[PDB]
Amino acid sequence: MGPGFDFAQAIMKKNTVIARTEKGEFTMLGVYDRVAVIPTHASVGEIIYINDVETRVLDACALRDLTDTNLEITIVKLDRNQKFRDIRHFLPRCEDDYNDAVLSVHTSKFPNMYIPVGQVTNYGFLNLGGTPTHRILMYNFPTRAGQCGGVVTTTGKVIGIHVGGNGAQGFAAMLLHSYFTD
Ligand SMILES: COc1ccc(C2=CCNCC2)cc1
Repeated sequence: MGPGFDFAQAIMKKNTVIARTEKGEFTMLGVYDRVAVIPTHASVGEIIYINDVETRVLDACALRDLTDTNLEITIVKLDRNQKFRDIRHFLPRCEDDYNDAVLSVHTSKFPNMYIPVGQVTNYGFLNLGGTPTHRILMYNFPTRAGQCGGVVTTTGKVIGIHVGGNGAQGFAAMLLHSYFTD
């Protein structure tokens, strides 16, 4: 509908795949080369389905901060014959608040879904499903099951991936440029 949805659509059309684990279908963001991200609660194993194709996992790392606190991001390297468009220059360098964000989802159940979530707060600490979690972004939209892995963007920035909700608010794990240096 407008330039927010334009940037979101550009990311979804080239830099997302549908990931399936034993815990469900997730929106998965490809960041560069064969490296993608997914919420840690997806429980990635040695094998994952990517757009319904059986795919070997070459590496999977559940990130924690230097307090040894959960970040709810898993970085996955996929054994596939192609590379993602490099979108690392759209990642923020520092923790921040944002205006006018879009949450975008693409699964079998919710294809081509875009949600204007509005203002995003650097919330920080969250007890997420019983697990102390840091670097959480919060938005005042009543997000429901099926939206985990959803990409949070502003115009020109990919800022997070959706990891939970409380029925009234939705929560995303930050993406930082420093997670994807090689
Ligand atoms: C490293 O694994 C990859 C990389 C890219 C893809 C994509 C397929 C179609 N649309 C673009 C993204 C799939 C798997």
